[PDB]
Order: sequence, then C-alpha cells, then structure tokens
Amino acid sequence: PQITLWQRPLVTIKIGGQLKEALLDTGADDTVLEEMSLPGRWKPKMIGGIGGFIKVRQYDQILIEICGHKAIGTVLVGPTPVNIIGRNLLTQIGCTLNF
Amino acid sequence: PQITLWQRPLVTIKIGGQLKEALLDTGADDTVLEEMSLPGRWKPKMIGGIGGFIKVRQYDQILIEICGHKAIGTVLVGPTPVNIIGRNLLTQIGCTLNF
Ligand SMILES: CC(C)[C@@H](c1ccc(Br)cc1)c1c(O)c2ccccc2oc1=O
Repeated sequence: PQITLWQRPLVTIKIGGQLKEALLDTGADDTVLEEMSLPGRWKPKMIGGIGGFIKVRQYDQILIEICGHKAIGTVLVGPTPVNIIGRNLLTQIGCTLNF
Repeated sequence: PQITLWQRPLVTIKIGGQLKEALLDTGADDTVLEEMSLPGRWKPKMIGGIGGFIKVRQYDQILIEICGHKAIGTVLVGPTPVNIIGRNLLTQIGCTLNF
C-alpha cells in the first residue's frame, strides 16, 4: 500500500515458520534480524552501522513473506536492535520512494 | 520523483552554505551527518545504531534543501559513516513508501 513516514514503517514478516515485525529500511543494503532459529548452514560475517561493527551469521536462500509478498534472499542474523529489511529484499517486493 | 531501490537512494542536500550527498533512510527516526561546520549552539547527545552508540551534537532549526525542497529540523552531527536523512525531515518534503 502507500505508507507515510509519521510513524516507523513497521511490517509483519513470516520467516522460518515464525511471525515477527520488521522495519522498512531504504538506508540498509542488507537485511538483518535479531537472534532467532533458522535451519541450514551459515557463514560468519561482519557488518557496520552507526555505532560500529557487529558480527552476523549469513543464511542465503531464506524465503520471507513480507506483508504477504514472497521473496527469497540473504538474511544476516545477529545482534541488531531492530529487524531491518533492506534493499536486497525491498526490490523483490517491488518497493519505491515517492516525494 | 519516483526512486527504485536497485541502487542506494542518494540525494544532494544543501546545508550551512555547503553542498553534500546523503542517504534516504526510512529506517532512521533522526537525521545524522558526518563532521561539518555549522553555526550556532548545540547540545551533547547520544544515539544508537547497528554497531552500538555514538555521541553527537544537536543543532535545531537548521534549514536543509533536499533535492530542492525546503525543510527545517533537528540535525545531529557526528561520527556517522553515512549522511542519513531520516523521518523527522522525510515527512516535511512529503516522502512515502509504495509497494
Ligand atoms: C537501525 C539501523 C540499522 C539504522 C539506523 C540509522 C540511523 C539511526 Br539515528 C538509527 C538506526 C542504520 C542504517 O539504516 C544505516 C544505513 C546505512 C549505513 C549505516 C546505517 O547504520 C544504521 O544504524
């Protein structure tokens, strides 16, 4: 739908058989979620943010239903304050900025 | 205009008599810019991001021309990797998410 920026742009994702909410982030190149159980293998990886650098697990080819749309990409799991859906997934569900 | 998410959503702001580019961030509640000279008074403030917490200067009532639109808000100046225009300013220039 159309979403104004008066409140945090929050959205219900379904991931790895579980329900969660997550922040729509056009600032973010990648998708990062707080600590949660996911099947398969991962790779130790590191990202940077405002504060500094954090160390994540990389899962690839993880199916996510964002507000009822399908998408499949790399999801980084770690020590984030917020659930970030960035641009790798944003493009799939067909998202844009209008102003 | 309309902006796809295939590349980082970068935009030319004019601030404190200078030109710079900055990242359109719907994830960000506030606007934070790297270290630069601004007139007036400020307050020592602290924010959090992925990585951790950083310490900023707060300037209030700073006029910014984002892609040729006027806006006046709180701008936090500090040690960010990127120039962030978040939601405090986003709303002013009339921004939305469409998907
Ligand atoms: C929730 C964060 C992940 C997010 C954020 C940004 C500003 C503020 Br105030 C609060 C949060 C965030 C990015 O969207 C980001 C984008 C590009 C580069 C670095 C980045 O660091 C970040 O912390």
